Amino acid sequence: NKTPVGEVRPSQLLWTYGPGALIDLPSLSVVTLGIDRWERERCQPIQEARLLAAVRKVLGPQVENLRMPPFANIGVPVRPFPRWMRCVKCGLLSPFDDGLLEIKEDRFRAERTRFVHKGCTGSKGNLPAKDADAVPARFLLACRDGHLDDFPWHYFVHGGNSTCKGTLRFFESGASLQTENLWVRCDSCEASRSMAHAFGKAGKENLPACRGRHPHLDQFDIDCGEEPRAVLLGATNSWFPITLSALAIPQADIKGPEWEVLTEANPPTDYPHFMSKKIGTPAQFIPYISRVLLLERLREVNALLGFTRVEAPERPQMASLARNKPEWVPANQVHGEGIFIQFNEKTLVAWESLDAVKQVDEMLRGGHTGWRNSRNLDPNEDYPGIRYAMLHTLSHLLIRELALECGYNAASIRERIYADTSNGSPQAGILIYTAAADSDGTLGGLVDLGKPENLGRLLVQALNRSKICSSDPLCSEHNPEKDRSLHAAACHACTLVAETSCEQGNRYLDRSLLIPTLERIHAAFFKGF
Amino acid sequence: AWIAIDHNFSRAQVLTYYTLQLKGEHSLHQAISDNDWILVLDTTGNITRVGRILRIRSDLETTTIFFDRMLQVKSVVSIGITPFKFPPNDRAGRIQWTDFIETLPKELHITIADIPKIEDQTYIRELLQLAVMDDLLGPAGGPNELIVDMGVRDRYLVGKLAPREAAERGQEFPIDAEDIEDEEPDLIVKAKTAKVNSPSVLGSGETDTAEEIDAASNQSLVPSSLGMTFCVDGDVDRVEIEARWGRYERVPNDEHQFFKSNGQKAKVWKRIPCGGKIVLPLIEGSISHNAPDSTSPEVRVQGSIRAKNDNGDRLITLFLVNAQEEPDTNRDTAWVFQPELIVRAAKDAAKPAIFRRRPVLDADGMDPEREALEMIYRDRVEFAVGHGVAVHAEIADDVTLATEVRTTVMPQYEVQATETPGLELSDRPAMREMVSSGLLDMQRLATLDIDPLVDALSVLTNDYATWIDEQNLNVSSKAKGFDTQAQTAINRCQEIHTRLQEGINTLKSNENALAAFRFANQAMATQRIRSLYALAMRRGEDVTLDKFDVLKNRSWRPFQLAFLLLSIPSLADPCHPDRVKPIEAYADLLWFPTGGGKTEAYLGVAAFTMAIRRMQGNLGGYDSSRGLTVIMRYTLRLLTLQQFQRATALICAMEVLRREALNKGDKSLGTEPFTIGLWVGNKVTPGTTEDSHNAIEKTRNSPVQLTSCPWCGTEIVPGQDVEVKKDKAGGRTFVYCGDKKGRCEFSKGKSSTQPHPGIPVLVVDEEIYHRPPTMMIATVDKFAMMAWRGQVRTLFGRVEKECERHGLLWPGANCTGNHQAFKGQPSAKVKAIPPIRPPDLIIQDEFHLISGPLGTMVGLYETAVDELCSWTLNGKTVKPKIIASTATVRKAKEQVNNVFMRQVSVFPPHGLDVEDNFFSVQRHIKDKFGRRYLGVCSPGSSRPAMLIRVYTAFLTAAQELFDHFGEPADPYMTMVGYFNSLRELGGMKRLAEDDVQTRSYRVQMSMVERPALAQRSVNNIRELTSRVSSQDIPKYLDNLEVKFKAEFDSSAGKYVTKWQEGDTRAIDVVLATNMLSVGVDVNRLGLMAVNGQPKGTAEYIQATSRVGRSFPGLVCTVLTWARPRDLSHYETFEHYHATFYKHVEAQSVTPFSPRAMDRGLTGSLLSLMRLKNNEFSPNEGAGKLDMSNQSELAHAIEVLATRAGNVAEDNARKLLAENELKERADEWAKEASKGGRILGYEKRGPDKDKTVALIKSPGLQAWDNWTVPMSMREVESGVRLIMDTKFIKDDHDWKP
Ligand SMILES: Nc1ncnc2c1ncn2[C@@H]1O[C@H](COP(=O)(O)OP(=O)(O)O)[C@@H](O)[C@H]1O
Repeated sequence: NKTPVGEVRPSQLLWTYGPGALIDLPSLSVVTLGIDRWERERCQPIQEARLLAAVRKVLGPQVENLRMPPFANIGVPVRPFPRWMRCVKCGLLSPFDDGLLEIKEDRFRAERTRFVHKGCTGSKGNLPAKDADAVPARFLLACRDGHLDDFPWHYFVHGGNSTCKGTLRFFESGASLQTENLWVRCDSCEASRSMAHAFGKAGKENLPACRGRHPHLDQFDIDCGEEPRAVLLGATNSWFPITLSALAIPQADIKGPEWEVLTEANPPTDYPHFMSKKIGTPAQFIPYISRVLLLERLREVNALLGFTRVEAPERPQMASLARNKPEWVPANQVHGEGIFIQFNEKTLVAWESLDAVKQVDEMLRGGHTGWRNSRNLDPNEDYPGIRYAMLHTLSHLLIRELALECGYNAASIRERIYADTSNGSPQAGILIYTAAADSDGTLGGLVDLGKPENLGRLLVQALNRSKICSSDPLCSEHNPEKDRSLHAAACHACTLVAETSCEQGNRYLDRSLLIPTLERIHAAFFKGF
Repeated sequence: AWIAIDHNFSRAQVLTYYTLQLKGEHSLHQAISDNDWILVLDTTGNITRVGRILRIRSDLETTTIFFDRMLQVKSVVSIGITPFKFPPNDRAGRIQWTDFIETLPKELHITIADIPKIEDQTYIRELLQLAVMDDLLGPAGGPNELIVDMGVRDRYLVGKLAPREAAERGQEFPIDAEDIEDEEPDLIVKAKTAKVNSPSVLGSGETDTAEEIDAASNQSLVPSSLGMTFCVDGDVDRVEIEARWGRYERVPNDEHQFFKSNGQKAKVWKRIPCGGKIVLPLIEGSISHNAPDSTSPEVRVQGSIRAKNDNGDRLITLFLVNAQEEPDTNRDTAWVFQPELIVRAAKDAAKPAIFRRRPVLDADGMDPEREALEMIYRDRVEFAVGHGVAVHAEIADDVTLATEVRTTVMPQYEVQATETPGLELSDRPAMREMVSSGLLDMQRLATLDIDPLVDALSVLTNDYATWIDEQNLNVSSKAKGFDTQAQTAINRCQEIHTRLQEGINTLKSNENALAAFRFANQAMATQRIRSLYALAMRRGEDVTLDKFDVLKNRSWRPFQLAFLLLSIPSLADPCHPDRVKPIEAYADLLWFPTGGGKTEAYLGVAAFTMAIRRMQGNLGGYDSSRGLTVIMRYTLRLLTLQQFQRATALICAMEVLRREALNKGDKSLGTEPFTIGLWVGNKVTPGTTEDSHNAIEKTRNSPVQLTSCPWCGTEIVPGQDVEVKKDKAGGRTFVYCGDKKGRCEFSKGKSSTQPHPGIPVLVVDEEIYHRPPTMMIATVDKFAMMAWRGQVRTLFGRVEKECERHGLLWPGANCTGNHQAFKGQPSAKVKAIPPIRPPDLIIQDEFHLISGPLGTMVGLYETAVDELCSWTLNGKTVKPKIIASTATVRKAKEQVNNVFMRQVSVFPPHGLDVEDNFFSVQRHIKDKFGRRYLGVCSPGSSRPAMLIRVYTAFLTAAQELFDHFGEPADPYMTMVGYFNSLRELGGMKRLAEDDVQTRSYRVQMSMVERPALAQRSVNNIRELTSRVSSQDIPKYLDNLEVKFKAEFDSSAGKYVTKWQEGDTRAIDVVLATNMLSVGVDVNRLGLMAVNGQPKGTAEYIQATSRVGRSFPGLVCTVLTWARPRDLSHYETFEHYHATFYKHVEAQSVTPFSPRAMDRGLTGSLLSLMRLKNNEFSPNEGAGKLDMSNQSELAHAIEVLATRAGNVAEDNARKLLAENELKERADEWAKEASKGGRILGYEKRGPDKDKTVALIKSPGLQAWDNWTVPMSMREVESGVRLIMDTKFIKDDHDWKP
């Protein structure tokens, strides 16, 4: 009753795919099921207590262990979605479970499995009967609170409710130059409409209310008061993960003992997976940087707890993984290497009390208040600070320059910032490590660039590039108090990285805090460059 | 029927031959259209040219006319006898038809149908470029065009600026809902079907996979401004700025008469030009906003000006912004189309050249190689950089000053062609003497006496010394600021001359060397002749052997012979200093532009090495008449299989001469023959003789790696040309030629009595481990098998015993060397034999890919390969010779020292210029054509939309060029599409056969006007990738050489194709991944469309250089705005394409880090432990580590620690390596003394019920000390997906 389809690397089950995500395969598309229908007896545990005690606080004391992905029919279970398809030859639109579509397979070469329209005879129906290939339809319906469901084709095409029971087609522009237009036509009523009327301001007047379908649980809620939104197949704004990661340090916030250990006078080197060296400090950067520390052996474990649909997360908007309170969560671990940069305390405290810094801080706090009002949340909590924006911007620029100079892949590199200032133990420093176990610069390639002959050149080129952006007069004039954004003077063409690398989600970033820009001068932290 | 007057305005010579340029706007010249004759005069009144018009283009001041047929008058003809009127006031004038028609035979001796057609192909590449530029960028219908039945925003793809209100809110879909609300539905809809497809695709399939990535959206973006950055000299006061753009406006209904299908009126727009000039004072501070055109005052220009610098120049930034407001109806009237900015000097200045170099952007660090690169490229100067657009500069007489700068939306640049000197009339006289008298002839150089040999070889070194002598006059004269580099450049050329003379001297004082030289020249000439005959026969043509034996085919090229003379003294004596000491052992590195013969350069060294080894004798107590000599190792899997065919021909020719020599009683070459084997993974080739039998058994109801015979070209049928001898313990597989008459030397009629009958190859692994071949061609990843299998030591010559019936023996094998009489064969007994000499030469190709983790993993396992290939001679220790070859050199010194632990010697050296080093000449565009590039960047659209539009434009413009000119358009009728990954090729494959054919068929079926495109039918699509089966690959490569067929029809007045019954069809679109493994110099392909910037520069130069070798080339890179690397390359387009080698990305090779010692150390330790001794060779040797055997463990540990210390150059690394090795050795020592079990390496054999394994494989558990890899690269095994198919009913219903 089951059949193989394909394979994926075990890294992507906690960052791109996972229990709830659309998977665009070469021949079809599926959605991963939840975890109480997984084979528990074939998952190898991972021993890590300092993260288990963090997951148990959030999800309750019943959580048991962290378990690796399951590894001649053993694998991750999926199910076809969306459940409507299209025919290549006759251009027909019909759900999979009317009975008019059939499934072909070949077991030794499972990547060639597809659906077929049995007995296709042409659009008019005047050719010898054969079999043609069936492809999915590429629009869905997303709800902010966590629901995804099929697009309502019949209601959309008939302009509301109707009694008709005909069939449907797709039509195109018929010109050689228009490329994106689509049309849906009824064979009996001759009702015709276009797909443009589902996006924009016209979407509110034309689409119906949410139904409340969690596809991976096979379960319906009663009603949903939120408004719906239409999304494409395979777009990046359809699944976001919730993650919690830790570093394997020698032996109740996560990041407390990490800062305590990494900035000791003599960082220990007797544990097998933690080994550090104290090489150097560059020439131009004496007053700012106090310590630069290399890590030759590093280890990081992860976990996965939930997901959200339309907007990145900031707990009533999060959706669970199982039917009840779960009993284990997926996990992962990677052995790698990293670079740790520490900054000078007195230089920072001197820079915190200037004037233009205070004006920029007031602007950002006004923007934060504007953002948190529009989503019904407490507007006086969880503000990071002004130090965070500066350090975080510098980190994003450094990662971009590591990719540009050395030819690396962008997703291979991960950041981690330390800027808490609440309990009287001030922090300042960034970390950069390696994402994958088979990535670029894996075998000692990143630690090569931690020597003072290369890091200064990388820093100088990183800072001198960001003086004028490629979308420049409108980028520096951007004011976040006007329209409730969390960024100011930080666009796609100068500051943002891929969603795998980022720790926060492109929130709280500004580049005029670092160098003189086209509109502000006196807010810079690095002077004379 | 017009008369015009020439005035010689245009500049490029090719354009001035085929065009006429008139003054004024086209509004005066509306009486001139296509298919018209115009008769061109000069100023005095003399008839020169008669032509026919193809196309007309226009601008704000000038109109350009392109011809298609033209005749050039050779004599001098006067206008006085002509009855016509002189041109009225230097404009166009009308000709009476009858007098023109009558005068054409009378006073020009021609008719209409006798006009010759245009033959040049540079003209054709220009016309195609103009066509695609007009259709993608615009304006297409002139500056005062009319657009019908569609919106102006979607007509064009590139170069448009949005109003500021739209840019802040962004997009979610390409079409806005409120802009499409017409009264009627879209009446021109058609069913979304693969209609009239007939794909004719071969649809081959296999299993393969690649990597993946992601990025942000290219849909939600549109820019509203563009700028630049330029640096200007001091002591000036003001400049001139010109900006121009275009605006569109809607024509009300009563003003036009363009009707739809159903009788209603259609939408018509109209275009109006815009722009003006300003003058700006140079005062520090931000520029005030200014508006050039008063009628649209809400579009600006701005920027900032900075203070003076340390040298005396200024930084200035300029922009151009759209700040208009978005209306409610006709939203497109606030958009700006086709912008451009020009900055020049004031009208009244004394000196124009005021633009200088950008500041150097120093970073307080120097690298001598970097300064050398800046010395070489001192006439390519980068003046400006663009912000959201590309830039361009006009260079004055001084090559460090510029007069004008501007901006380009789609930029172009043409690259000069590298050639080898000797054929042109302006080269050095000695090269022309060598070519004219034939001193490079390979047949001549094998028969000369020694003194004419020295006479002939001396000319090259004499002229090289002379060239270095005139290179030294210009140390401080022409290379100002670079004295140190100008001296270090000449030092290495002097060393090169010294080594050339040393090679000739070694050749003079020896006889074995002269014999080997003659042998190598003879073999190379014969193989070079015969390969072309084999290729001609395999394609089914009718040729004879004496056609190909001419002087053109059997000659050298100077850098190849020079490399040969360099390479001699290190191979002709094992006691040379390059092979006896661990310091100053120069490892040669050869790099050259791709296309020159590096492969035939480095095959001659292998031939010379092979011949010389058998003439020396058993030095040092080692056998020397058999065994492996040359190892030749590669990185990928497909290029190895392509190069094996090339190596077989040389082996065949050497076998022919060895067989012919023995018939005269000359036994210098020995008795054993020359054989060549593969050594690749078990997926491609069988392991044992049982599997070789099984494959042939399954065939009649894979060791056949060859398709045709190398020596004769007859087809090889796998059914009847394979014999597998019976095997009680081992067999021998033979492959025969397919000749039926019996005239090939490798057929069954002739070669049956030889010790190795038939084609002399080896494919099966156990067959190689018994009778080792002379030559080996392997892949890198096979070398990880040393720590697993202990029988590999036969390949290095570590043997003791031998059986007469089977071959060489290793411990723990089947045969022990004793037999009884059986099948009548006499009984035999084992014998003992002195050891064999380890190999002499290592060759590495594509050495630039040895970097990163692959380079580190190669470097750590190379400790064993260098150790095992060593021996003793009079107390000294002899080590092998290493040769590598690259395409781009960058930080080669540290790479070679980390990988091979040698010095370096790059040949040929630099010189003082990039254009005129001794062995290469970078020619000039005025005398030989180049390779043009073109670039396209566009936001808003998706990647499929851009790909579809570009493909359609090229395909339909090529057809229009075909319809008028004929067969010269053949290079540009088949389109190559190069990709970077398998997933994206799979995505484009679906769109190729569905959408492009439909959009290309209906290209002229609407009311929108497209001037250059034409009607084309697409039928054929292929694909070259690793998923194509190996039997089918040469059929696809041999299909690419058929041309499109043409025939002239006088009814239509054009050319048309027609394919007869049973004939092959030419291919239309071809798609190719990384493996663009073109077999030969295929003369047809001349148009490539790169899809995305590759991750490396070497890959970009390798891939794009295949097209355009015999006919002019044209590449178009398609870049996406959403990726950082693409945008960074777009803004700096014209400087990256003039200084390729300056921009090569970085590399690193670092073994002996902790993360690489956690992988490779155990594998290297066990490899050196096993393949060097006898007690640890068998599978049961793991328990042998007693308290009496530990002295060999110390030897291996000392070797590894010594290499770690010598390469890392730090004692901390040596201490770390010593500690790790000590821990592993102690861990091994504890497992031996645990009695009650039998210890081995693997669980294998009938004793496995009590066998306990020692080492592991990468599997479920995490990595450990005892995990030993099986390749140089591993990904952990994935997880597989399990579908569920069922039915679920949906009772719930929708509601508002
Ligand atoms: N001596 C020669 N005379 C004429 N053509 C040659 C000669 N040597 C090589 N060639 C041509 O050059 C090609 C060799 O290319 P190849 O050596 O494979 O380039 P590389 O190995 O440098 O990438 C051959 O196909 C041959 O046609």
